[PDB]
Amino acid sequence: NQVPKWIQLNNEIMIQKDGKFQFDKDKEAVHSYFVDYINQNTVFFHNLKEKLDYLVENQYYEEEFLSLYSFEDIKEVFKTAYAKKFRFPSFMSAFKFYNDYALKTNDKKKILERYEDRISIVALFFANGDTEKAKEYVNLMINQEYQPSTPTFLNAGRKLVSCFLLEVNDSLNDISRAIDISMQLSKLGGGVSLNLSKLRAKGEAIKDVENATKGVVGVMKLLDNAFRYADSGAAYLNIFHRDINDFLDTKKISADEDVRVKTLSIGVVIPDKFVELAREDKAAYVFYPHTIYKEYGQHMDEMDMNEMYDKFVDNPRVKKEKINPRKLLEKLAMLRSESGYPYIMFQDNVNKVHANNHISKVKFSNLCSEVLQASQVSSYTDYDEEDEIGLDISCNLGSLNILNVMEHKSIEKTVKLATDSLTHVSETTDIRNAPAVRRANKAMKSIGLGAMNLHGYLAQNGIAYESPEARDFANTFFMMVNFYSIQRSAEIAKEKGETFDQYEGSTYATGEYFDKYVSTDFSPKYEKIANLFEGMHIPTTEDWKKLKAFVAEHGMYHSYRLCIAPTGSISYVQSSTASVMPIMERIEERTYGNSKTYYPMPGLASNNWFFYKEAYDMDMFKVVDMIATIQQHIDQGISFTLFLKDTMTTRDLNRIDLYAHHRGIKTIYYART
Amino acid sequence: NQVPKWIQLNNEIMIQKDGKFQFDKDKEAVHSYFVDYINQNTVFFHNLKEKLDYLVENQYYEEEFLSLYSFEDIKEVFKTAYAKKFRFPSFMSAFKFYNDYALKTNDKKKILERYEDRISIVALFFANGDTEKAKEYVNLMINQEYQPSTPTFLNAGRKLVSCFLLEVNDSLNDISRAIDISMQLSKLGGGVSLNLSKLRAKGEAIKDVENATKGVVGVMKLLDNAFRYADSGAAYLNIFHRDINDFLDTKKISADEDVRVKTLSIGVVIPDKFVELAREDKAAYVFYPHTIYKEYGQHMDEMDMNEMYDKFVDNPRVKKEKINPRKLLEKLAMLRSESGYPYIMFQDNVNKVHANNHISKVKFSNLCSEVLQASQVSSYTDYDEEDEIGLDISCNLGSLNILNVMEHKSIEKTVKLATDSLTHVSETTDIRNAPAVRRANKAMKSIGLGAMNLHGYLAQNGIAYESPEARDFANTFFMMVNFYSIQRSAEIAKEKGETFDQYEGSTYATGEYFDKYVSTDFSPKYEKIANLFEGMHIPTTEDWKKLKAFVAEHGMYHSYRLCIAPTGSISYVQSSTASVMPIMERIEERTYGNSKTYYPMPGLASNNWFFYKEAYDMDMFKVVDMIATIQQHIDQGISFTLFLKDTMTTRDLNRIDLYAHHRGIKTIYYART
Ligand SMILES: Nc1ncnc2c1ncn2[C@H]1C[C@H](O)[C@@H](COP(=O)(O)OP(=O)(O)OP(=O)(O)O)O1
Ligand SMILES: Nc1ncnc2c1ncn2[C@H]1C[C@H](O)[C@@H](COP(=O)(O)OP(=O)(O)OP(=O)(O)O)O1
Ligand SMILES: Nc1ncnc2c1ncn2[C@H]1C[C@H](O)[C@@H](COP(=O)(O)OP(=O)(O)OP(=O)(O)O)O1
Ligand SMILES: Nc1ncnc2c1ncn2[C@H]1C[C@H](O)[C@@H](COP(=O)(O)OP(=O)(O)OP(=O)(O)O)O1
Repeated sequence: NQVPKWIQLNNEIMIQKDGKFQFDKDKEAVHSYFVDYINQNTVFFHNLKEKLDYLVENQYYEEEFLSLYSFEDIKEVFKTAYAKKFRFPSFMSAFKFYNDYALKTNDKKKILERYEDRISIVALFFANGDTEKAKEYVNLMINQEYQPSTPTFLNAGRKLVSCFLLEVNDSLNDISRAIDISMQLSKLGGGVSLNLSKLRAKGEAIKDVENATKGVVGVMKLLDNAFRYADSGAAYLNIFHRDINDFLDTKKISADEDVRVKTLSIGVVIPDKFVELAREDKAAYVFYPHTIYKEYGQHMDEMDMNEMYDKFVDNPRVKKEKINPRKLLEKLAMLRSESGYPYIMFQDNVNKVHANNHISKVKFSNLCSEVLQASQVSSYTDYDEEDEIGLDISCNLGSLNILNVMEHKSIEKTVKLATDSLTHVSETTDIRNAPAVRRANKAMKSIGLGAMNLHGYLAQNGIAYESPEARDFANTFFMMVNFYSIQRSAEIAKEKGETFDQYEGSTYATGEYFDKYVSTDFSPKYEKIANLFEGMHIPTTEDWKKLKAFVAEHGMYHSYRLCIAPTGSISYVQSSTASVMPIMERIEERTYGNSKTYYPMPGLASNNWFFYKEAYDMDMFKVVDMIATIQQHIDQGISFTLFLKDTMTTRDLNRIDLYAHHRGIKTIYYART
Repeated sequence: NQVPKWIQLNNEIMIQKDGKFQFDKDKEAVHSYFVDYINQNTVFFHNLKEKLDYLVENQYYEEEFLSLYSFEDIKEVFKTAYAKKFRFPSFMSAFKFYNDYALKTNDKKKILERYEDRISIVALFFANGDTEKAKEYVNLMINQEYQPSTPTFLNAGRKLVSCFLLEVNDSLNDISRAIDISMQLSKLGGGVSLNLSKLRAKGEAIKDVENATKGVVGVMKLLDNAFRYADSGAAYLNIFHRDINDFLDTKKISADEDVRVKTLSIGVVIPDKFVELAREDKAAYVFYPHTIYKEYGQHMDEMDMNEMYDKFVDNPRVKKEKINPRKLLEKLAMLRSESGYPYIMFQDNVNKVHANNHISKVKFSNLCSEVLQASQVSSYTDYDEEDEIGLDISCNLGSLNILNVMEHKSIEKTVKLATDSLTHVSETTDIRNAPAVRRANKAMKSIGLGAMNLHGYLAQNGIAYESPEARDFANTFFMMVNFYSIQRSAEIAKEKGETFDQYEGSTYATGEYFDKYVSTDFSPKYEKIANLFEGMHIPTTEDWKKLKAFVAEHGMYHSYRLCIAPTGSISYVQSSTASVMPIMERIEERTYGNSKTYYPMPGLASNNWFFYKEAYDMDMFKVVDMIATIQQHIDQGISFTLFLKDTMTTRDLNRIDLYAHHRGIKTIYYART
């Protein structure tokens, strides 16, 4: 029943040594725990050969790509990994890896993989034939310069994507098909979310008899019950609906029998017409999209509301409903101050930067609230009858370290290796239930790249998070990685000799995304910011001009390359801080079980004490200015989590919303307290 | 609560497959148990260096002789051991080694040493400076051609002898000193036994007042109580004592309050005078050794009974006691049929072959009943007063395989390596409580060498144990190992340039032990026996003549070289049968715990089924003839365990005793039932 030594060492960290903390007690809490637990619970082997034979015979890996190398090359990459002798600085480093991310035994009572082993296997999977590229993947990974996504780093050749975005058409067979597809993907752990802007409203005529539609809320109840059969999902709605108030009745603070959501996150996508109508404080008009489909031929989200609003107003066919949009703004701010629900997307601001607007307009995002692509709704008829194959969205993840890239300065080769690995993931992944997402991943070849450790690295350098220096740092750095990513995508579309589909209507084929970058040089205007960027060439606008000429020469390979997700589940094993969102506490405190670990921030001392600020005590306006500074280079959206408190008010949240709509911010996340 | 797989596989061995047993179910009972238990409970290491650093820092070994080699040489002998990849054929092989003989952790919940590791460490300890000799020790050990003794193989350089033989003088200070010395050695696990032939009888005058001695039985009670303070011991008595009947009252079948022995084994050493007096069926005379000491000046066992018996008879000074020795023979046979107690030694028959009879006569042996050397009783006065340092006996152990030597045919180099290792053990061992045994081990330099797997190897070749072929086999083989052992001892006394002490009065300095061997060639008289010995030169009498000339040239190093002990505790890990005693069962059956292992004999099939006979169904006369055939080459005694039954009678046991006295048999062991 006795607490072991390393847990007591972690308890000893919080002992006030002259007003500070016993940080080095972590290390023994590392070092004893390696000795007393890790090295005493590992399965013994006599060599590498019998170890690999045990891995083969005990049915733990796909043996094919493992047999794409010799045993000597496998031992070479293993010796290369073990030549690091990686010394974990954090208790949570080993305390999450060998606890969760490491592949253990079948009874899960001993250790199988080491920290080098999983990384080397993932490197052999990413390289898939080459030994030296796998060693480069190791050097990108064993120095923690890159970290792949959670199922990607988890089940590389074992027994894959957490981003899925679909639509729904207005037929019962479509409803059953979508229910089936969500149940198919729910067992695979992928993040599946949708949007319901193409369904008929409550109390409408179902094709023969008047006043027959039970409403969308029954379908939401059905999907909420359907998600109770697996381990989660989400759905959206365009704002100009009569049941949009009922869309606010979903996440009601009085949890009803008739409305009881537990899994489906909601998010209201607001075009500029609604903030236009609420800004003038004039009464607005939502409509019936089935009457719109019966009158004009298309759904309401098929057309822009700013054009066709008065065209719906004067036309007597589509039935009206008149409300106050300012009261809806008040109730939205009220629900956001209650919880932080729902999400808000400025889809016109998304299309204001969207390169593939020639295909469609983005009208929704994921649960991770980051991916913004084009889409097409399918249509499913009966079983004997033939159906349709629309367009879908699937964007893989995987982050890098700002700190390790900025210290090791292999940034272009980092872009090379990360792009090749994400290309390999997009190539290998296949879906055999809904062929629409299969066709979409086959057609778009879309990837998503992000990064972490912004506040911890820059605050570790002695730079405030609320500095314009850090904003210019993000500006120049993401200009450089934008240069390298577009350079790599154009090189890859050259080397393949082939680009993604509908590349010609995008801004890359016309060079319009580079039109911002052929002028307006984002060279560092601050001295410490430039000195951090010293040691490497900063690409100017002429480099962007040659990049534009090379893109117009061949083409670009990925319709999207970048997304930013809250990838906080891997910061501990990356021995690093979170993503570009600033930290909340200098010391995380957890009760693991029968214990209290006290994990401080990595690099926490008294010099960066006030550089490691608190998220409850920051100006959010400088944060969204930084968000816009980063969004100057990101194609897709960024999951900006709002860091708020309980004492704030709804009208200041409204001012934040007007400020973000003024900044052209794409999406927002659930708020803090 | 479920029985694991390998135990069920061992249970599957006894399943009657067409009247036989499922022998190969052992192997999976090996092989799964290696997989499911052994390789899952070993402490992980990254290399050899950190493993040795853990062994150093965790205080597991004497680091000095380990630092007498480079890390590369240690890795060379480790690679040499692991290049064997020794495949255990028996369940009891791993089931005793990694259970008991392997050094485990401090909490004893994981494995530290491997099967190669302990052997290689023992080899480095035996070599103590040389790498190649340690590899030769490995090849002698990893092929199971030699096995050292239990503490020697156990604690080689860790945190030593099981043979100790002392005497007692007739003073209270001597009694307290001997009690102290036995208590000193009892905590060290050594086998300590004594003899009480120099104490005054019961009811005698203690130096001033008549009828004051409480008797020897109180001292035996005291030693029995004293052995209750540690984890065992023994004591003897010469037969011509008045309390010798009381010596039979010790192991009384009615366990008394007043006599309650639980640890002290007894054994009556019978000279030829007693079998002379019992043979003629005439009344015999025991005496009072204190009156003998007061009259003639010496104890009774100082002089021969055959000479001085009538000189004690006609002298009126020494008080007589007249008994029937045939009734004592009857009661001795009765107690031997009850249990098997006590032991019987024909000390005149021992001195009939004893080379160092110029020193003294052997009057006692150990609990292992094998070692027969010369001795001198000490005398201890008061604490301020000065004492005496007599002579003692300490003979180390360690056996070899008849099977592996007879198959690998490195018999002379086996003698070389075994003699050098036993020399190293005798050099390193030191005692710091009783300096008499320290002086005795420093002076005699006496070793003991034995062997095992006689019945199993020869019966595995298709030879009956009750054959004269096997007797001639033992004759020729032990002639050859006698040749090689005397050759090695003479070579060693040449290389040192120095022999043991009082070598000149021994028969080796006069060549009288070779006088039996300069004639009477022990070449094999049987064809299969010779064909087993074919492939190597058999030394004739001329080789013994050159050996005699080389011994007379320099000298011999060890006063004794050979002893045979029941070393059955290591046959399982040696994957072999017992010593030269024949087997009792073809299949040992044990209930380990919550289980029933069924370990057959190694090599048990239907062809050697009737070669693997049963010890209850053999002629003991052929066995003692084989014993005499072996004793034709052994210097010391051999622990011949009597294999008897319940249905036999005491008079046949008497005929066995007369037959063994006719054969010149030195000692006998406790009998079977
Ligand atoms: N931070 C850590 N990261 C990885 N392994 C560790 C860490 N801390 C302790 N250990 C491991 C390595 C060893 O197997 C054991 C502790 O030995 P350690 O001294 O840390 O390594 P080492 O063997 O390279 O150095 P040394 O030769 O001084 O013992 O547990
Ligand atoms: N009995 C019903 N109760 C509730 N909803 C129904 C019922 N029958 C059909 N629906 C729902 C599910 C459909 O998405 C929606 C439209 O009805 P359905 O007849 O299936 O579409 P449809 O393809 O034949 O053409 P239309 O859109 O004109 O109705 O109403
Ligand atoms: N009799 C045995 N003696 C020693 N080790 C054994 C024995 N039986 C099984 N094992 C050990 C060796 C391995 O670590 C594991 C079982 O693998 P095993 O097949 O026996 O050895 P191996 O690796 O040399 O052959 P293979 O390449 O065919 O697997 O447990
Ligand atoms: N009070 C006693 N009770 C029992 N035994 C005793 C007693 N005193 C002495 N002894 C025993 C232990 C001795 O071994 C033995 C001889 O007595 P002790 O006086 O100690 O010997 P000693 O060396 O003085 O010469 P001696 O042999 O003539 O007696 O008798």
